[PDB]
Amino acid sequence: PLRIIWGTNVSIQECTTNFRNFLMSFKYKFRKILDEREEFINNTTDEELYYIKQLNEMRELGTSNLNLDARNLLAYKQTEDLYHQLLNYPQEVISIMDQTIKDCMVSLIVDNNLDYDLDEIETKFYKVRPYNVGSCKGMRELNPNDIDKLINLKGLVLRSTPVIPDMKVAFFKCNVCDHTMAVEIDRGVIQEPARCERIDCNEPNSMSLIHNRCSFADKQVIKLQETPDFVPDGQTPHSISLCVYDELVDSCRAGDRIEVTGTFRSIPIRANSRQRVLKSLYKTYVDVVHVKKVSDKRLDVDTSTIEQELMQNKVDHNEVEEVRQITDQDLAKIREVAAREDLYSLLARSIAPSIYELEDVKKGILLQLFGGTNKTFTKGGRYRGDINILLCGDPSTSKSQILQYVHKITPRGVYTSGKGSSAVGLTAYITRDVDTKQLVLESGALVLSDGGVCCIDEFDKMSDSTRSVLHEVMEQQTISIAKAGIITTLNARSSILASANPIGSRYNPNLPVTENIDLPPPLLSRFDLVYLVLDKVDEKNDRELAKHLTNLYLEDKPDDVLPVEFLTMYISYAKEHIHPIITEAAKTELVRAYVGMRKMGDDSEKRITATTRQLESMIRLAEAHAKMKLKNVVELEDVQEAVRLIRSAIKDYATDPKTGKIDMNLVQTG
Amino acid sequence: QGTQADDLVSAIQQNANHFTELFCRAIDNNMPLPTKEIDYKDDVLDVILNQRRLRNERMLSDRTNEIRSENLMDTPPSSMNDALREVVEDE
Amino acid sequence: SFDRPEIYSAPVLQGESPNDDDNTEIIKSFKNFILEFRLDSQFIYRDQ
Amino acid sequence: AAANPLYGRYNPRLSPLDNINLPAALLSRFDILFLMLDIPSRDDDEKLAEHVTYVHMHNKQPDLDFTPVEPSKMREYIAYAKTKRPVMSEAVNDYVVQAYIRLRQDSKREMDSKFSFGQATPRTLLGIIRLSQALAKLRLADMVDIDDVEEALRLVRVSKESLYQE
Ligand SMILES: Nc1ncnc2c1ncn2[C@@H]1O[C@H](COP(=O)(O)OP(=O)(O)OP(O)(O)=S)[C@@H](O)[C@H]1O
Ligand SMILES: [Mg+2]
Ligand SMILES: [Zn+2]
Repeated sequence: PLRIIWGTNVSIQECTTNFRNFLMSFKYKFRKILDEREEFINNTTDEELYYIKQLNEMRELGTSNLNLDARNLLAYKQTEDLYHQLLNYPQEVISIMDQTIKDCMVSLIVDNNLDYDLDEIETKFYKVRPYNVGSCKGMRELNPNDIDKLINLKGLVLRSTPVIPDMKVAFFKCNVCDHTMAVEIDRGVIQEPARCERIDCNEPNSMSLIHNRCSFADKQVIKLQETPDFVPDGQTPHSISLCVYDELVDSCRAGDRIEVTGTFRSIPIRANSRQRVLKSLYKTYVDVVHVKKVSDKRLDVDTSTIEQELMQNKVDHNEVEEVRQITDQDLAKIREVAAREDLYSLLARSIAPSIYELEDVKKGILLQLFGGTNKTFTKGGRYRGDINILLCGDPSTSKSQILQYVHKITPRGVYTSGKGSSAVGLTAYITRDVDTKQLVLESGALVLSDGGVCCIDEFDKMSDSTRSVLHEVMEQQTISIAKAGIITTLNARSSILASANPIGSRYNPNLPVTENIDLPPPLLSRFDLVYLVLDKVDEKNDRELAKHLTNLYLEDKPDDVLPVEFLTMYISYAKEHIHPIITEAAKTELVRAYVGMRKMGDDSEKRITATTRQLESMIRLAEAHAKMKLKNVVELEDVQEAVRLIRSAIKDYATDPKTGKIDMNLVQTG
Repeated sequence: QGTQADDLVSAIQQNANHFTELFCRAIDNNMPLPTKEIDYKDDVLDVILNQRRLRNERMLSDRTNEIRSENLMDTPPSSMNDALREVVEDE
Repeated sequence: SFDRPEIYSAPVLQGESPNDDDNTEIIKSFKNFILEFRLDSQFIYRDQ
Repeated sequence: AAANPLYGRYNPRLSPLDNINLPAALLSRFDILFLMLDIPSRDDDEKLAEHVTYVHMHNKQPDLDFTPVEPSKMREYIAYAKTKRPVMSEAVNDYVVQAYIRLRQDSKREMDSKFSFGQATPRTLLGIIRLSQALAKLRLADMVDIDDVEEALRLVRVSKESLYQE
């Protein structure tokens, strides 16, 4: 009748036939019907065969990995059971899918009579990577009945062990007759031969293992800090050791937010090294199947940071994407929106729709997200276009919400607080591993933020000693550590976005700007933009802010602003594909503005004097503005806008050059 | 009603570890049949226990069939059915 | 103050193919000889 | 939180901001701050003394005109109230907006005077909205009415101004 694998409800023949019909008969319109998106259905995209095209392009590119969405298995009617069989029994069902994929690869070229050879298809091992298997329930909410089941975890990578060779084939040589043979592993156990295999030589205990002749495989253990969507009452985040194998090794670096789907495992751990006595309480881990490193809700990682990592990914054939794929239609929409006359105001307005006004602050945040281009010297130097922003001001000016949005929108930033952070915790430290009992090096907040934006709330509350670490990060984008365990220079190309209050927790116009900010000149010179956000009481300003902030409570679930996905892909495309350069007309304006404010600073500390770092901030802001409009050159208008933004952030138009005071009623406009 | 029943409450209060297994055995003795049919949305433990139960019934049926096919004495149908049940159960 | 952990088994799969030199197959063949032998028309060994 | 002033005692000579050791930001984070001043008055001390002494004598509450709600009963009623998610309509939104505008103008006018209790803040707007929603939850209603907002504003005013003015 019908044959069923023991312990499961999986039939090999039924699963192969159902997956084959799914592969040759799936359309994305079924997925949109499942997701209740009827008016999003289009003609040319959904009506084509999805997975047949995917196997065709896999054959054309020579790849051997198929990314399968399990929600697509839910979309198809015949595989609706198979989805459950994928979740409950990944080990058998994934192998069934791999066999079906190889069969379909053979069929697509014997049926259509292509010129591609069958032998390359036969010698290749095709494997599938299912993802999006369900809701991201926390691992502390899992049960022992969930062992060997596919699960999703969104988390942050803290560290990873070096590449561990685990034995796959063992190589044995005879001592007396030099007879060599190899044995395959069987569920983690290798049967070493007691006697020689030859009929001429049959000496017992004559076979010795050669550790270097035998073949190994890659295995890596990654410590992931889980950030579940739902957190129970009084629960503190923990860390999970998850194992990656073969191609997936060294695909995840420390400090990135990733979506790992994999089967839930549990193994016993030996109580002592000398004994084989195992502990009754099992140790749980995740055997990783597929890793997603891209999200539509946030930006992609900087491509200039992982160039050698990208080439190593090309060599290793891991086929994990660090950046999102850009089609032709959405690139056309990007080119269309780049031609808008109000592109700067539209992009700044679309940053934080829930945050009212703060137009110049949003413009600065947008420019920091874009950033200036990175120039590395052929001689060996390096200039990084990282824009640093300080937000000093009155309480409740929606600056901490700006830090939250930037923390959510960046690929690999870290949110931290003053007086809750230390120098060692910001640079690097040495910890004791729970598995190996070894001293391992783990990264600080600044190292984990490299390639992203490090958000620091309540910057004034930080100690002077802790703030003294930041100087090298702000200036050279490195951290040069010389400690007992670590003596090296680590790249920390993290844009610092800090929030701060005055000394009296409110801006006092009688005291000057420098005393109100209360930062040392070495630290304050390194901030590209210093935003003094003020609370000026008005009729219409308070009325509009109250109406905006009260309209959110009109319904349970809350001009024109761009969606977050399109904004992220536009910023990512501009960062990846635009590297603006400075022209002579921009150079003249830069030099003229810098010399003008150096001359203006001669008047009688109480006032912010001009700095060479302000000229470099001008260059970086102009380059970011030119990168925003998809221009490969920096013109005079970008430099003028950068100078205007620098002047308007500090409220230089309201500030008196002599006394350094700021008048609220006269010059400021709410 | 006047009948004599032992103090089960105090015996449970003093020997709860034994009465856990006693109650589990008593529950397993009279277990109602599942009205719902097993399907692909049930837990893995449920289908494993169902397969174990079906394997138990198939072993009992195969042993009863084999011993009945041997036909040792070639000979009271209720007595022979009872004895066959006990020999299959302890074999 | 716990008891002995117990070890028990139950046949599930077919396993490897049986061999004639195996003790279980020899015992099964001997049982078949005892039960199924006929001298002229009677099963002498089971009646004995 | 529970707290004392600078010197351990409140003095009307200093401004309310002067004798409250609390920075402006963390002052703004508190939705409600209650000044609890021990003003000696002959009429109130009679009632306080008889209440405390009855509690010490009959080991219970003196007022027999109403039965106090048991803590488990209060817990289950608050649990039922927390399930509701009230929303705010246009009229109560306009009332809250005008109240916030008047509060900001009053704080601007009283900032220079000795009667200052701080500066009016958008966090005060959020506190008014939150108190109105809590009062609507206590009515087990999915809507926020005018009188909930009036009660929230009354609580805000009698938190500081009513007792400090006296
Ligand atoms: N202009 C504004 N637009 C939108 N929301 C605002 C605005 N001003 C204040 N808020 C809100 O008011 C509340 C005040 O919290 P925050 O502004 O985040 O605190 P803050 O600005 O960091 O000032 P601190 O924490 O005292 S230094 C938040 O819920 C903000 O969303
Ligand atoms: Mg804050
Ligand atoms: Zn040999």
